[PDB]
Amino acid sequence: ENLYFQSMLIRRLDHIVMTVKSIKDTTMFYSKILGMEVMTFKEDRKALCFGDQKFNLHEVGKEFEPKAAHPVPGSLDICLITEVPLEEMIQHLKACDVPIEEGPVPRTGAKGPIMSIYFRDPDRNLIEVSNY
Amino acid sequence: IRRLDHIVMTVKSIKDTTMFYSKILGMEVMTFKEDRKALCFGDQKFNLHEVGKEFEPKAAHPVPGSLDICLITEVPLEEMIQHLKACDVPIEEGPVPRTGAKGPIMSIYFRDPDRNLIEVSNY
Repeated sequence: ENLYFQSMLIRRLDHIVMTVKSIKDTTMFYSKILGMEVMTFKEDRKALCFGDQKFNLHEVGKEFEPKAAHPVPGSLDICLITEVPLEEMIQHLKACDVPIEEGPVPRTGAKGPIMSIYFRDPDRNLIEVSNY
Repeated sequence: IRRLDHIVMTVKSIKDTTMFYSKILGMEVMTFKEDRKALCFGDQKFNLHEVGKEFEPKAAHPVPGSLDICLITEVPLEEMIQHLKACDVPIEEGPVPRTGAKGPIMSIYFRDPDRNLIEVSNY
């Protein structure tokens, strides 16, 4: 009954907690490479904002509770949609000397087929940047 | 303009994970590329892979239980709590006031089968 109700109620990701070796290195990378906004909250916390979502950052050895059972840097494999044409994103990554691991390639998005490029962040998380 | 589309979740058992997310959060179990499985919950999804089965490109460390995520629902948190209690899913924390990307949120926390931390919230 409640299973059925939840099946028809839309849900959305608000944020994810990313565990990193260095918050300084990660904030520098996401601000320069993807234009994410570096924000400070609760006086001692950092986040990367984009659109209506964010990444909360935890630094290895400085994690806040509660957290993932296994906070591991480099365990994330995420796909970000951008309205920026993928060709312009490729030009941007080449300019910033960020190697493109794969792409442009066709992939499956949540809402249908997407075009994607892949690259690594400082912790070797896999970042997929895509267009619908 | 940038938005999260999907995340890859590494799991011990696709059967256990799909049953949990379908029952507890009403996620749709979908099959794509003949054998691949995903959990669809709105405009986003979780792609699933069993431990050691995913091919490159993948995360440097595909680890079960490494996720710590927050999902917004329009379902009142009190109704969510009653659903988890009925399904015998322990609520680790909540309802508590927390910080969302767009402002304050009300949250509950619980573990999935791989002990990922799942925060379910309301704006």
